[PDB]
Amino acid sequence: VDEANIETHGMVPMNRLTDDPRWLPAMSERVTRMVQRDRNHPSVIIWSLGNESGHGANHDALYRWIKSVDPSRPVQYEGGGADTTATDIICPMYARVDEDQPFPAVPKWSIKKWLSLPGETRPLILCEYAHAMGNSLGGFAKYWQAFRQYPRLQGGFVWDWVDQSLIKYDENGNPWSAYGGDFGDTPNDRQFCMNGLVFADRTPH
Amino acid sequence: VDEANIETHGMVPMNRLTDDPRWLPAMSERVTRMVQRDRNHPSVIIWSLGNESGHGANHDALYRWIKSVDPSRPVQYEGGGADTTATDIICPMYARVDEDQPFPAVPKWSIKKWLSLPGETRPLILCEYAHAMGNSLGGFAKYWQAFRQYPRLQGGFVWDWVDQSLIKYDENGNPWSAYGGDFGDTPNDRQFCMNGLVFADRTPH
Repeated sequence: VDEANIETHGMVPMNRLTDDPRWLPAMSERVTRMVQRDRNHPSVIIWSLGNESGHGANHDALYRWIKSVDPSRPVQYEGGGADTTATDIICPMYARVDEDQPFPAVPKWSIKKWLSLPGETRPLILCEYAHAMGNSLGGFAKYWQAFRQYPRLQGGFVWDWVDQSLIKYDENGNPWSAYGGDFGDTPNDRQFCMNGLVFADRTPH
Repeated sequence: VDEANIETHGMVPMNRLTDDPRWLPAMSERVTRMVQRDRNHPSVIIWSLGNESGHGANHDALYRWIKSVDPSRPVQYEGGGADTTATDIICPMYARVDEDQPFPAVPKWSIKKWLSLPGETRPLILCEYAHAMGNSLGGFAKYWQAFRQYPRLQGGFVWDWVDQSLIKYDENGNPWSAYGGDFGDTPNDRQFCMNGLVFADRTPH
């Protein structure tokens, strides 16, 4: 799944830029250059419009642009609540199997519910699920139970492959794994950089 | 829900008569006379084509006839596997909440699965569910949990209201409740006549 380099996650609201005409040139270049570059790979199955940037008109536009230019692949976008008109696939992040999380504005349904909501005909693939933050993946089996049982639950992507930790050294010259804040970077989000299935040295959790 | 007086349950296969042109006159009269009779009631919400008679061409025809003549109500039919083209409502019998029962030919999906099957857009209402045979209704809460959670699960009908037992008398002139076989009727299906929420005397289980 090949994602455009666009994430405006820290904006308030998230789509402050992606629903703003003036940034559409910037965004368009990011998307269009990506597509032109990777157009010919066979491994690339799905185009993604980016990540967590809310849902704005610029997404709708760029969705359509890709569909126009490369009709051979499907386009995915989770921002806006997984199921806006700028996605071919219902694609949500950390939606639970049997539990609805009715957030104001952008409710996050259970994946089983989501499929059946009046009008939903698309496939559902979990953009991000199962948050592997250290000692985790509890209940992982539930997802795979569901994936096998339901036809339109077509899998998903575990978050994520490898811990984003950095090596620092102690006074003896020994190396150790550093997380947010350990370089004097402040504010930071501490251990949240490490959510891998494998360690940074590619040994496995 | 007003049902036409048609059930060919004991046929082999069940639709032996209902897919046979020559019985279409008989069937049509049953349906059409019913509709003409009860057309004007406000309590009548749904027309039903009958019960457990498989799925044959005669159902398709009669479905259409009703739709033509009384477009103000919806038409329901469970035979054939709850979701044939002769029904406006996915309407199944004893489909379990979270358990698929993949029967040859006419699989009976879990109701949660059923809603989401590629192409299903209709509402789902359980023709018959929760079989109240004596000391029963175990797990009833699961249905109502589901009904409240999913938008297209719109309830169902419990099977059933009152025990079909008959009074017989002993040598002292005392009355007692009789079930299949107690009148010398053989073969019979014994206690299966009693599946009520209330007793035949309308006291409650």
